[PDB]
Amino acid sequence: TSIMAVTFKDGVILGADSRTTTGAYIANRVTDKLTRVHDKIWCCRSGSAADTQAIADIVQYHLELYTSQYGTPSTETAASVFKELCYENKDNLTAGIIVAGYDDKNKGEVYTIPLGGSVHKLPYAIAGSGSTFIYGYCDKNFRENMSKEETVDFIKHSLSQAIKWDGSSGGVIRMVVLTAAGVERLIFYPDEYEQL
Amino acid sequence: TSIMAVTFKDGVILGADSRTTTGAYIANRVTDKLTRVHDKIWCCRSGSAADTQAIADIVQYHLELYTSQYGTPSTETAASVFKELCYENKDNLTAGIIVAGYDDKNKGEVYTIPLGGSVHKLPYAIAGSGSTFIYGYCDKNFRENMSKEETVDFIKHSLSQAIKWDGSSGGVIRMVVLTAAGVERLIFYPDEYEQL
Amino acid sequence: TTTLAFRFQGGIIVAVDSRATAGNWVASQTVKKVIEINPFLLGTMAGGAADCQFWETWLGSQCRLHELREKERISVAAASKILSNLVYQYKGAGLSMGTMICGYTRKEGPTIYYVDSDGTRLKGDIFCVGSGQTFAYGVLDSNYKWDLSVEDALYLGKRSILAAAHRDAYSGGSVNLYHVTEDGWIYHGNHDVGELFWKVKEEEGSFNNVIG
Amino acid sequence: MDIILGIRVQDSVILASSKAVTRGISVLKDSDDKTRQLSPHTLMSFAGEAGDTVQFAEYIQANIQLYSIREDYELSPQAVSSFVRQELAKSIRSRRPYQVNVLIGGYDKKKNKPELYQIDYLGTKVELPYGAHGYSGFYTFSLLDHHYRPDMTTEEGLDLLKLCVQELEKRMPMDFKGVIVKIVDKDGIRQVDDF
Amino acid sequence: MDIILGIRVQDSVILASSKAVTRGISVLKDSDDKTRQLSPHTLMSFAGEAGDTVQFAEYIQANIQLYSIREDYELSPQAVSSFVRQELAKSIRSRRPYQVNVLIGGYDKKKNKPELYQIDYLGTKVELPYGAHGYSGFYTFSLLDHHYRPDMTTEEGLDLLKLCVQELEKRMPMDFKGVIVKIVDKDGIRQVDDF
Amino acid sequence: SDPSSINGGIVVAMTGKDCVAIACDLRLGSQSLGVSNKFEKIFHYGHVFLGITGLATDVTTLNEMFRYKTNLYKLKEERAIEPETFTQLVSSSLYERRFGPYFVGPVVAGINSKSGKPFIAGFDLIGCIDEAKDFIVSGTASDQLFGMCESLYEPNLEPEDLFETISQALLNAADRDALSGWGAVVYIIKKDEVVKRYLKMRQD
Amino acid sequence: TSVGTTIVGVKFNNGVVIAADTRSTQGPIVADKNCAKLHRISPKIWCAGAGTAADTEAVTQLIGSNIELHSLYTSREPRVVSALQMLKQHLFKYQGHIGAYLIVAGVDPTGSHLFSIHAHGSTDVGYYLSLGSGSLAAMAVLESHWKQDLTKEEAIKLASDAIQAGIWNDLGSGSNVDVCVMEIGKDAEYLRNYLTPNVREEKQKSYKFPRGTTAVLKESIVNICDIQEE
Amino acid sequence: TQQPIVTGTSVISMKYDNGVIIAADNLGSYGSLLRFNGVERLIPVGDNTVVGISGDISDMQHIERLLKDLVTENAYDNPLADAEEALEPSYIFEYLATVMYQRRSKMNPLWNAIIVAGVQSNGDQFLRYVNLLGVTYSSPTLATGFGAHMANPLLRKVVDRESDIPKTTVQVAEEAIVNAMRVLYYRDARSSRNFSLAIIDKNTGLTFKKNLQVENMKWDFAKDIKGYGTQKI
Amino acid sequence: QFNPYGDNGGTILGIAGEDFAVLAGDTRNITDYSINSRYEPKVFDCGDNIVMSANGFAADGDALVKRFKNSVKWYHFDHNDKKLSINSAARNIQHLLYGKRFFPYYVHTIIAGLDEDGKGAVYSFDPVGSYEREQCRAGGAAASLIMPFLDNQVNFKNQYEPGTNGKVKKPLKYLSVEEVIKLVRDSFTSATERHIQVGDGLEILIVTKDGVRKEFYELKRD
Amino acid sequence: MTDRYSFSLTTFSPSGKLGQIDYALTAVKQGVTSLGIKATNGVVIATEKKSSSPLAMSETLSKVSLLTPDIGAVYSGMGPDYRVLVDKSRKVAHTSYKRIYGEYPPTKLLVSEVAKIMQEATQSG
Ligand SMILES: [Mg+2]
Ligand SMILES: [Mg+2]
Ligand SMILES: [Mg+2]
Ligand SMILES: [Mg+2]
Ligand SMILES: [Mg+2]
Repeated sequence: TSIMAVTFKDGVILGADSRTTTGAYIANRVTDKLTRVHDKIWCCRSGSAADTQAIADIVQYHLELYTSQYGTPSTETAASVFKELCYENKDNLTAGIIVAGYDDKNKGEVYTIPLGGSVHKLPYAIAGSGSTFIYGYCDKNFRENMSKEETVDFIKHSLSQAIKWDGSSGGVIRMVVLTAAGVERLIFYPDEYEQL
Repeated sequence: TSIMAVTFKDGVILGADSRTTTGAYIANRVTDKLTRVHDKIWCCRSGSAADTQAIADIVQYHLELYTSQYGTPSTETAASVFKELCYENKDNLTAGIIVAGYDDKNKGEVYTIPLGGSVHKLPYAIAGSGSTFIYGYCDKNFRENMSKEETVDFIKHSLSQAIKWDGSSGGVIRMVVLTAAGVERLIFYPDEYEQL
Repeated sequence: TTTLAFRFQGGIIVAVDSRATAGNWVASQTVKKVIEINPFLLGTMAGGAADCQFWETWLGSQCRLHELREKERISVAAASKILSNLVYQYKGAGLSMGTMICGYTRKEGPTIYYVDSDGTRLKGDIFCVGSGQTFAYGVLDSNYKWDLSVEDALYLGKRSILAAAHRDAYSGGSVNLYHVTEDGWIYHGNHDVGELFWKVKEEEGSFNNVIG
Repeated sequence: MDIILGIRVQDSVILASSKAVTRGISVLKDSDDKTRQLSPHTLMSFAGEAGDTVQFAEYIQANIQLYSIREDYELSPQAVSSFVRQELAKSIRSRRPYQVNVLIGGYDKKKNKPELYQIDYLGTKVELPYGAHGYSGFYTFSLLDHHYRPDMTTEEGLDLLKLCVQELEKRMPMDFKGVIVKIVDKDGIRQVDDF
Repeated sequence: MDIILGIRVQDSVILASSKAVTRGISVLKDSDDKTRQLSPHTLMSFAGEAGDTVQFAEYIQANIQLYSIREDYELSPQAVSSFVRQELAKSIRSRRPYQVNVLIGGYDKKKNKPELYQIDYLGTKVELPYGAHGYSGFYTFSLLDHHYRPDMTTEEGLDLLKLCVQELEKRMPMDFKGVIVKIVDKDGIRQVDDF
Repeated sequence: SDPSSINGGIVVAMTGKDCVAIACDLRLGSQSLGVSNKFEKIFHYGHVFLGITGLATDVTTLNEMFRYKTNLYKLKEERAIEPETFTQLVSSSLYERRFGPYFVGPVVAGINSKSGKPFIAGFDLIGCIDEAKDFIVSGTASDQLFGMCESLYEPNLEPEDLFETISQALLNAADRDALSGWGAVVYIIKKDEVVKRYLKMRQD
Repeated sequence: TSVGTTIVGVKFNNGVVIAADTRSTQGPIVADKNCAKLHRISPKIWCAGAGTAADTEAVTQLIGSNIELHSLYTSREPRVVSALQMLKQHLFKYQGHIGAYLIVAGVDPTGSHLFSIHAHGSTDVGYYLSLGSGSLAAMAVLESHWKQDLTKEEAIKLASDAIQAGIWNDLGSGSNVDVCVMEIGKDAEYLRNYLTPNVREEKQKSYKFPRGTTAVLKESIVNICDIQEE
Repeated sequence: TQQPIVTGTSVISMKYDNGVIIAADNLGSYGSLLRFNGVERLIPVGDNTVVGISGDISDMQHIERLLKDLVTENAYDNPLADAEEALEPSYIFEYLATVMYQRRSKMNPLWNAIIVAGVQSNGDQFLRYVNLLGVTYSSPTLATGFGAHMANPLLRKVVDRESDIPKTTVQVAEEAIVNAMRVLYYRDARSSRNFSLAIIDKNTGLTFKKNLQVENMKWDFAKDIKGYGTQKI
Repeated sequence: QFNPYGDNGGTILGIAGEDFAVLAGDTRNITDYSINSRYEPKVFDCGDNIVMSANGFAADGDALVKRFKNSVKWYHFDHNDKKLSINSAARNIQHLLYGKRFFPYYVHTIIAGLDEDGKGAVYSFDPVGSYEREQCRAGGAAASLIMPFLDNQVNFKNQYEPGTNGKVKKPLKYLSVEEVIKLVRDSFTSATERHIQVGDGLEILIVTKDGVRKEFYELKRD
Repeated sequence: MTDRYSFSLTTFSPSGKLGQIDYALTAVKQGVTSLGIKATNGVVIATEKKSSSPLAMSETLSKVSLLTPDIGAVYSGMGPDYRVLVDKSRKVAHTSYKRIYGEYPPTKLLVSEVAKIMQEATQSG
């Protein structure tokens, strides 16, 4: 798995590959790893597919019940709910989740929750087995307040390299753009990103 | 450890960090990992320090005896001697060696010999624990037939990132330049490469 | 497996069952557990089938070489010790052997040696080896006398294997009988346990627990 | 403990049980009675893990005595054996199972028949003319298979039992210090004090 | 095998060794002689792992008999015991060590003294007034510590030995089928055929 | 150690023309030691027959459990349980012990009293139903039984022909298994008569 | 995990089709040669199961039972997403110990659906899926011949061809092909033994015995009737 | 005893009317790291044989040198080295099979699975397999690793038995091989897009194709797939 | 850790007639749940009117057959082209197998032919070389499915004469080669139905005084 | 909190009457008429849809309910009590029968289960 989320001038974009493996067998080559827990709060999942799906479903439930009572939750609040589940059940979970959301007050925010259940607010985050190969590239090429087109290129190039080197990553590059304008899904095929 | 060798227009350059650890303790922060087996055939060592030193010493002996009988050995020949030792004694060795050399007929050549004792001739090679973090960066930034200054910058930037992310790498960046003009040693200190 | 051998007035009786098993699976009901070393010497099969077969026909070769060189029949003592010294060399390697080396010579008379793959070599009057050994011992111990007739001794050995064949799940098939004399062994036939059980039950009145 | 034997003859059930109690290195006792009277015409012998054997036996005894008082009636040997089987079958899936094997020798006063039941620690019950637990059967069953008759007298049963004990004393490695022998018939339970 | 005892009295050494041979489940023999005569006035008893015991004992016997023929002379008990110790000390660091414990009872014709040597499979030698191997000492040494005198007659030694065997037969769990007793004195070696 | 092969034994069931047959050996053992030659493994509740192989304490327990349950069924339903229904009851009962199962191999055989249709079924220790048209096998010689049945069986055998087929299938399978044998019983079941036959076989 | 089975699911124009082989095994031995692996959760929601056979059957019946009660409570026809959610939350809770690997397909008022679910509780969406020991053989056929906008006839053909690949090439699979077609606005059609390419040839010999061949000790009538009157 | 470090995945192959085809991708994996992208795993021997190798790459390079040495040795004192006494596919295989079984018998295996493809002197097709255990077998289609599970089922649909071989042209066979390589690229996480393919024909000889790519891939359907169950957006 | 052994499945069957012998085996070769080959010959003509099969781990099976064939060749060289009798071949194979007693050939070996009186002969070996002459022997995966059937249909076990009710056994009448082949085919057809490793094809080698003949039959391929 | 009413609210009066049951029957008497008729090849159950308001959509209120595919129910009395009894009757047909025997309960036994639930509300705390 190769996943990332990057804040930019107009908000935040989540990116992911589409490969899921059972050993060396690709069980699904067109997986959607970008999951919606609220209208403009999404997450990227890595680790146990069963665990991360279970966690995300519980979070979506919590934020739906939050919204009915207290109105739209902040991205920080969503990250906190994720953390509570990941931390308290650390012994029985294998989940690495990046939380990304758009407020109007706070704009684009990214939180990463690694294996131990800690929380880290960052300008951008990378995770999954493929992320190891792009720490150098991403650190050298990330800038704050990029445009939408620049951020799409940054993620496309980054995940292209992660896919190239990591056998556990591959397929299509999926992206979800979170801004004031709304929610936009993007997809990029092998013939496009392999020639970069 | 973070090590690499890169061919360029005038020959080849070897690069390395200077950190050697025993667990989390840095046993030597100023190690020289660039070792001479012949006048213009050098190698970068990774894995067991005892094993790689033993192998290099035996190779240096072999190439000295080769030279006395048959004249200057090719870089391919040096790589073959390394491979013979690594392959035949694979059960008892933990050694990952990059061989780099300059001929006048063949010019700059790089051979990498990973754990199993296979040989791979490449335009450039990266190895050691820190190399994982710069596969993306190096693949995106390497060009063939670079100048001396460009290749120094490429290695300096690459090992800078490897050091930044890998706890097992650090200290100074050492380099050895192999060309027709001779053998030049370079050293770059933390205050220089950390601000890149 | 159940094997026995006992000394008596008329020589030695050797009796064995015929069943070989691999786990619960009955591989064979027609196994030969008496190894005919030569016309005068018999060995029994227990533990490893190959180990017993191989090394006891090898023993026959050593016995043949002895009598060619010394111009005299090999003693049971010497024959049994050739085998025990051989397996002792292999001790630890994983040989599996529990056998009775049986013979009848001038100097010794009827003689039985229990030989084991951990190096044991025991001379004795009655031996019983295998998964059904305890059952056969019971019948042997309560009915054995030195002054048994050849006919009664043969039956006792047959009856003792039958006892084991009935109760021990890994013994059965058929009973092989031998009588060892000074002039050599004599084979006394193959007896199916299925047919033998009913025959003995009726004639003897034993096994009242079983409906026939 | 070690050896427990049972034989059902014409008009009685005979139980033979070893006297030794061994704490690893030393024989602590050579006169131990490994049996409990459950009711006037029902006797249970037992062998298995230390402590659990007596604890189980006395627990069964207490339960059968309770039933006897409540109903003013003696349960049949079959009924007692079924109760005992259920308790062991319950025990085998417990947190810590009773590691106890038993023989139940009883005289059914209604049917005027002796009855012997063999039950192991799993709750495996069988009605038999003769039975044992552990390795005891391996040494004795070939003799019992040969000599046993359903119309044997009590004296003939004791003689066949002596032959079984003699074979045990010959071929068994352990010294079990002889056996206590008890007879269960229409008149109740009694101990043979010379064996 | 199991129990081997030794006692050195005024004018002789007495060795007592059990007769049982047990192959796990069954007692295969009850008349086994766990001893070898090394020379006319030197006897060795032995116990340990099956096969190795007899193989070692006969190997020692062959070597001492060879020495006797070569020199036309009987080695002293001390000299024989030292040879045996070295062989066991050599064996313990071998590929597969001899798992054999021995007692060496000899009468030294030069000094006119009985001598008893206890050697275990490691090559641990001690000269003793009385000794044993395995668990035998645990049951018998308190009796020997009490009654033993250096000026005992052979008959008194045999009586003290009987008391030791009786205590073994009482408290030991295993049936070792009695003991064969042999006496070593100035006239050589002889077996007590009623014990 | 393996609970399903401590005691030994086998059960086989077959369908024929307007009839079913179910058969079993009579052995109970403690591994190598033969303990009983009268341990019957086939039981019946009304007209429904149940064979059970495996751990003998569980064989006894499950018989007592299904007698218990079919007796209550009858009192409440005012009719005898049918083979199809009983099969579901056996499956339900076994699966309720999913993570602490009875170590058994049950086999159901019978004729539906209303349709007249012959019925057989088999289960694993955990409740999975095998509803074969031809035959069902169970026990420590199940491999041997599969071999015998596959070659000997043909459809629509008459009751007295089915008896020979199932008997020969059992006997020869048991004689290739150390832990099976010591006697055998065969039930021939028709819509309103059941015949029980004890077979003569080798006792080793 | 119990090894065996080839099952597939394929989406088409106006619905979805699932298919399975009919071999169930215990180790290397074939227990049943005509097993039914296509299970009904509700009239128009069907699933096929691989792994532990009792678990796939039990988990299907339980969720099927609760789905029926839910349908009655809400006065609405059951949805595939409800079956999926109830299955995954049950399986997740048991942390893989219930060895059920299912392909769930169906039609409901929302449309046609195809999901897979794995014993630990993870689920997936797709147009074509395969599960079991013969899933690689089946997926090879699916990846070679699947296209967008398949017809009903093309989907049935593709599904059964994928099962055949498992039957012939996977030792854990064999015998026959079962198919169930779920089309929008129609009754689901269960096609039991849709293909039968493995009928055993006639034997060389009849093994019917002469009557009286078997030795008998005792005969007796078994009383299956209740206690009689009078 | 060792463990494979740098590895190669599937080798696939089949017979057709006039010869054999064999193919393998150009990847050398280092666990899950797709380390080396230009590894040739099909090694021709003369003009009548191609040996395809999967598994440990260091051991593959050793075998490559053994075959090179075999050609040198055969030419020694051999006037017919390029004619009647040239190396046959059957000679090359038997030699490798001997080595593989000997190495496993010393408890020091060459950690590979090998397929020898070629055409004999009399025009007969040769296709046989050998692995680290010294196990050998022949079949109209042969494949290693993943290919055994995914390629064989597809290739067997073209040649299902011996009698299908004369009915199969080189165009149909190559098409089937190329499709199988695409399927493996979809489904094997240790595979690459780049592969080599070799045809050994009794009429046109050895045709060795390098730098081939998997093409005509279906990915468009991925755009409609959302969430893992209930998600609509 | 490296496992030097594997399991290639397969099932073989040897039956000795009055003046003939057959050795049959399926042609399917497998590892785990995959088919390696649908036709990989397993029963071999070794010369001197002897046929052999070493079923189990195919690498060891091929090695043993190869070494025995070689032993036949050298027997001719060393002993003036003397025919290797079936009993002599059997003793020779024992030594080949026992030579690797502590690192065994993981196979179950069966050879068939005629003895020196012209009567049918079958010999059966365990992995480490214990052997016996037998009338009937199945080996390999489905051996447990086939042997009970053969006990019943070849040796007439548990079969008695009608009317006598267990008092008179069914007499052991001799079977023709056509009769034996029928029983072999039905044995493998039944084994194919119930064992996953058995199928594809059946190859039978028949031995008579005239030589060695082959027959092939299709088996189900699922 | 906690339900502290652990005692029976239906009790025997001096005359032997169970007041709360009698009063429940009085509520049933006030309810809209419903009926059932059994034929040789079927059964019919019927009632009036007494609509509380003409603005109410009386099709959304089901007085006749499916319990199993072969069993139906109708009532007279308190509608809300009927609705929850239908929910319990549907569930008990599965939990105490279909999940055990793999088939739907016979009419008399489902009736028995519904009867038991109604009996318990007459004695429970
Ligand atoms: Mg650092
Ligand atoms: Mg010797
Ligand atoms: Mg000492
Ligand atoms: Mg038996
Ligand atoms: Mg198949």
